[PDB]
Amino acid sequence: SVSFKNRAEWRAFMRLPPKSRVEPRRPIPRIFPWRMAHNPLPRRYPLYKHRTLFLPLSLPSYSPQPAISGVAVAPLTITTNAAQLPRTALLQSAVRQLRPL
Amino acid sequence: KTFKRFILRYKQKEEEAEDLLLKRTYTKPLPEGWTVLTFLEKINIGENAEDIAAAFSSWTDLANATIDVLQSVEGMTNQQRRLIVKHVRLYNHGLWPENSYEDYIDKFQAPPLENENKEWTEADDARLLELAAQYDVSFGDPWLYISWE
Amino acid sequence: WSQKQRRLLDVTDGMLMFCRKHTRLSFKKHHGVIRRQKTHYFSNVRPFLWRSSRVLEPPPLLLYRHSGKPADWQLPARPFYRQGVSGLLFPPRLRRGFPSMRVNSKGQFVGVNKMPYIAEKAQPRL
Amino acid sequence: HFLLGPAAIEQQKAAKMQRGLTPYQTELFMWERQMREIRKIYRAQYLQR
Amino acid sequence: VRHMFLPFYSKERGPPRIRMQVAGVKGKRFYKIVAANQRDPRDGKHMEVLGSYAPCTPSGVEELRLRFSRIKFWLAAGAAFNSKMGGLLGNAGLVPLPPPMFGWRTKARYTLLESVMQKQEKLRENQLREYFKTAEPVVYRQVKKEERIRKILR
Amino acid sequence: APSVHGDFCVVRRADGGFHLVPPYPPRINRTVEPYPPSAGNFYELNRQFKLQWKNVEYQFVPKLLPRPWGRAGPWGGDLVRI
Amino acid sequence: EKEVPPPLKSGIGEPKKTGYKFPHVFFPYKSRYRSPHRQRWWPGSAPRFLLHSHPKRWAPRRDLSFAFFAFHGLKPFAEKNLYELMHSLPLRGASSFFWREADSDPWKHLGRKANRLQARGVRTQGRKQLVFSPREIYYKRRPFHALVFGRLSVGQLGASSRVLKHPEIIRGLSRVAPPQASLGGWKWRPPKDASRWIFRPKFPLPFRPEL
Amino acid sequence: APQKKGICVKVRVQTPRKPNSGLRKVARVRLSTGRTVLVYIPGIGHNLNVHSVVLVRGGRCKDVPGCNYKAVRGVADLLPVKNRE
RNA sequence: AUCCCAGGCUGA
RNA sequence: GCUGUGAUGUUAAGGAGCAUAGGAAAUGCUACACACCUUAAUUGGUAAUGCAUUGAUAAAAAAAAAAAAAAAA
RNA sequence: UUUUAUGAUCCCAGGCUGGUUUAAUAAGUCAAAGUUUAGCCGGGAAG
RNA sequence: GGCGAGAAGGGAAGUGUGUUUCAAAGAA
RNA sequence: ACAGUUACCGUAGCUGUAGAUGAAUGCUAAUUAUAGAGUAUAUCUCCUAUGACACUGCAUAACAUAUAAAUGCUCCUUCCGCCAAAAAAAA
Repeated sequence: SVSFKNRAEWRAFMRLPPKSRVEPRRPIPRIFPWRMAHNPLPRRYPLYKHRTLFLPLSLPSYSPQPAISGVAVAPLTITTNAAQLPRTALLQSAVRQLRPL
Repeated sequence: KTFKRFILRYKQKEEEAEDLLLKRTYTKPLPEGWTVLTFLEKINIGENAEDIAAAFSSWTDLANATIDVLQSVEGMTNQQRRLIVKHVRLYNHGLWPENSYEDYIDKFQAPPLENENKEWTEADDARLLELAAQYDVSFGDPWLYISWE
Repeated sequence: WSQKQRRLLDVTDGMLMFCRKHTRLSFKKHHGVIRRQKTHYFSNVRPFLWRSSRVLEPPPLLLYRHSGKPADWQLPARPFYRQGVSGLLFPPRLRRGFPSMRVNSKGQFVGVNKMPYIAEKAQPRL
Repeated sequence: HFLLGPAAIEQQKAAKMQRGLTPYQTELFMWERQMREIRKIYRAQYLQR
Repeated sequence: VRHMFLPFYSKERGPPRIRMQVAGVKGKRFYKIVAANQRDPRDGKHMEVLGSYAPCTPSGVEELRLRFSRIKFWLAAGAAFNSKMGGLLGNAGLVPLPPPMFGWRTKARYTLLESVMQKQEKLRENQLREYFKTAEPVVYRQVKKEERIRKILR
Repeated sequence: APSVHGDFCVVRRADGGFHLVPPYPPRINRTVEPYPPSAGNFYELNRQFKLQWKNVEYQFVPKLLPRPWGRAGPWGGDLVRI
Repeated sequence: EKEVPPPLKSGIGEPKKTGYKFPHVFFPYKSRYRSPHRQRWWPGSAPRFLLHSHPKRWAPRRDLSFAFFAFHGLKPFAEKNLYELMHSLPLRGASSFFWREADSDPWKHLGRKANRLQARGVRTQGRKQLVFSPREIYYKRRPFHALVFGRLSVGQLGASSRVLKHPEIIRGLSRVAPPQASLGGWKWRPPKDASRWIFRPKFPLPFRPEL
Repeated sequence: APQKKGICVKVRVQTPRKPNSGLRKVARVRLSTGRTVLVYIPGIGHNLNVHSVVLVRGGRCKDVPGCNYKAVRGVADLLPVKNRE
């Protein structure tokens, strides 16, 4: 039990143990491979509309894809989102991980 | 966010306090008749050895003190701090004041292997041949493994 | 590991004095618009880029609950593609298939001493 | 398996000492003896692949 | 030296080694694990980038990234390394575990401390089970008067 | 092919071993003035390097040669016996 | 005033040298270059043997005397070398046994580097030494220079200071130049089968040492 | 260079090109480079005389013929403009 | 040419 | 016995301080890391190095109980 | 006989190279040439 | 006695420096 | 890539505005946040909640990549770092 009546006591409690001024002390910041330098954020009304991540899938193959078991598999649209993958695409991704190689 | 940081730091503080208590309780005592000043004299601190001993209230404090505390000590130089650290570690590891090659051999000579100096039987010969077949004597040094097996 | 070291804490009323704030809501007080783009890249981005390939945080390691040893089944790898494009019609031919090596006139693989090119994997960007 | 398992540490502990060496060195030399072995193992695998 | 690895050996600079170059900025420092020659500048000429090592990271756990196949290849080639790199490779499992500073034989007080710590951990687990039998998030305990206590289990 | 030892030579040592030594006489660039300009205050600006055994002497001053240098190297000289 | 290297001098038994007009081969463009042959003059160092030790000794003829020529044989224990010790011994020290202590070497006591970290720690606390018995002796510059040969073996020191007990515990080499004869603290013991004619017993002291 | 120091060799008032009328406060100043150039004195009032040191920056006074530099106020012997807010 | 060599070999 | 002689020729291609010119071109450290040199040895050592001040010319200074992960819908 | 308007003869001035992010259907390598820890190189002398 | 030691060089050089493409074996 | 340049159209320059510097100058700040309420007076209002609603960039605060021009005078450099396994402390 400890009472932090002021900010000095809170700082004393939260302070890390002393470390030498020759070793790495500050953690290296995270860098996300899609916003390495800017961090866009919204700056224009509406400030809180819903933003959905979309990653294009396009056409990974342009050749006739036979059906896996019974599912068609062959593509039917260009608008498929890779962050919201459909049933048959997930089925293909699972079959690839099970291929014997 | 602040609460999560606070609780994690509280957990770490409790852990560190327990660890410090255990280390201080299980510190290795000095030999009979030695004090902090005696240890400083034996290590030959020289300058302000009595003052350093006065700063360090007990052998447990001296043994478990950190480099930060040693630096905080008034009048202690970098060389003196390094000397103290080295000798404290050597004593805790039992390589000092018995600092002699004969002492090292006497204290830390490995005991003989279980089957060392035993006459060879047919079972031993068969096991040795099986180990040789398994380890392909032609490659490298099979004996490193076969001797331990 | 956190639950293995799990501990029961005793939090009093005076220990939450600074866990609470004056403001009801939180928002970012500064925009993320960089005043000098090249200076920002040189000072705060480039020095931490020890490789030119873009790699995501790894998936967490799964440990058996009872023992704590790694599980035989682990999460799949998480690759990153710029703008979500995960294919190339004409991939460039790469020497890093046998890194730091070449083929001598005799027909054998031999080592090569050469300062690595820091931007080799970002040409083209992947 | 032997080199990277718990047998190497036990072999280091069981290495015999020679007069004039500290306990660490006698384990270091045995430890380096295992190192020369693992280096040879890596070379064989790399060459076969 | 086998004929393959001759280029890795420098007449002017020395034999190959596995070591660490400082990287980052003032304050925020990590290390790039590279294969270079002995007399090359630490942050200068090198032959390959084998990984990275960050002791201070936001997650609080030292991070070690390594190309395992490349580390094996350079060990086979004969690159030398120092105690810290040997220890990191031993922890990573790439090489057998090097002995501690004063040797394995010299550690008995530390084994006793480890055993005592394990026993105390088991005792605290038993106490936590006894607590689980009731699991009261909020309690009142006397000083004069009773104050509230929150039993957070982090 | 390049040379393993370059411009240095393996030569016997006073302790029974061997070591690498630079060539003699020194390979100098005489087309340029000595640097620093005050080098004469401490050195002999016209120092000469002779090759004499008993009564036989050789006049040999290494100098740069036209490219390609190849295995022979950048430096050469004439055969002059006294 | 400043402390600087003493001027170079030539050794006893040699002609003079002309010298050089600047300290070393890089002066002054590389001020931190140190020559391997530089004289060791700082405290805690031993001057090189036959290069900077035993300099030519000159004194005004007013103060010259016969004792002036016994300086090398009268050098103190820490400085006197094996040849200087041997010159004024029976049979030039031959047939006797010699061993060096090394506990009083100048570097172990004086200098800035005297106190430094050691791989084993600081000192807190019978011995098997190396014993040399000369057999062939020839002085090139009496008494400090000689070409000696003899038997090197492993002895057995003991409590008297220490005294040699078994000069031949292990047979070593039967003919070798003395080890560390260039300088150090040497002690000697006459052979067991000593003759009173050669090893003269001390003359009896006067009963009444009148002033 | 961003600006150069100079010595005022002449201080006078010149007539601006028409249709503008009035008097513009100008000085011929010998820069540190040795060149002599015409410099306008911006602001109301000044104390510059001959042999006065002034810091000179790039600034073109379109009225005065050939004037291509101005004087930095408050630096060297050129006091800042008074009654300015 | 004989100052040095903790460098060597030789002499019926 | 009485001057002297015995290798007795020592400081810039560097650093620091102070001035000159110029709009202007530079300051502190007890520095537990890396790297390097050395060694029989995590045996010993450093100031290359690493930290901090100013500079105003760059960032971070929003969001996830039990996790350190999570395009945070 | 050898060079020479594809610049001989013949002055003055300058070592070269790399640096990941990088908005706009301007990119899959920053796109004729702009860098910042670094890479390669840069005589000899105690006569 | 043994190893290491350039205040980490910009003082030379224009068809030069460097760059790009190659090549380099002891135990014969 | 937009605007302006005295009737209109075409040449043609010129003027302001972007970006990369971060080098000099002007004005300006700095030791970074001490402290912790209740009835904050009214109106309105089924997320009923000190909700609408309204001093806390206010915190474990942070503080970064490349550099070191020219002339003169004075002083300084001489015991550089390790190894005695450079035969040492020596069963």
